[PDB]
Amino acid sequence: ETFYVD
Amino acid sequence: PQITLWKRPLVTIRIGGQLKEALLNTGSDFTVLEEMNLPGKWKPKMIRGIGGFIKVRQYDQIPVEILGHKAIGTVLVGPTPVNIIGRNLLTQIGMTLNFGGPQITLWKRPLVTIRIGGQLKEALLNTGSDDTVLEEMNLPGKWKPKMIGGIGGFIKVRQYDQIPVEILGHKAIGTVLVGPTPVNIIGRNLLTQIGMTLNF
Repeated sequence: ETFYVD
Repeated sequence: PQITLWKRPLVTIRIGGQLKEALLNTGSDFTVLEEMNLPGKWKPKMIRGIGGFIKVRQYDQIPVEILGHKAIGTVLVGPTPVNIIGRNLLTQIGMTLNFGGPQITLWKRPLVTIRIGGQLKEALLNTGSDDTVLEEMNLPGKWKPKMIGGIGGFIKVRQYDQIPVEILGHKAIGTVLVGPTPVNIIGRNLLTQIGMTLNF
């Protein structure tokens, strides 16, 4: 789970 | 030292005798670096991925210096859009979340009850996220389409503005994106409002 929102 | 969240929390890291820019990302379990050659045994692994799993190479017990602390831990290399320091290495440098502006350690996912529709949910505290991204729900008011990106590609969301969200007792109001997400994400837009910092 690598969450990240650019 | 205290690192605030009005800007992206980028830091210079030293890895395999190379400087790189990476994002301190509490929303990530692991550390994911853009394509590079690392010295080590590595095993094929599949992670995450908007739209499915992305393939990465998994390097174990790699030295990584971050903000002048030396971690030795797992680094995944693959098609991430940004270098990402996840909790596996943030813990090693003794990073915590705090309301520098209650301490939330990073041994586990910083999950926090939020209340937003006048409704109550579990949401990740995510320093690697610019914006707050919420699981599919109805919200009142006007909303415009947006595409946002992460590992694996982009998802389409609805952008609502001036939306009140309560987070661990604090009142935040601003932009919330709604779209097909396994986990609710509280991003920096809101994290900053409520006075959160990365501290180590």
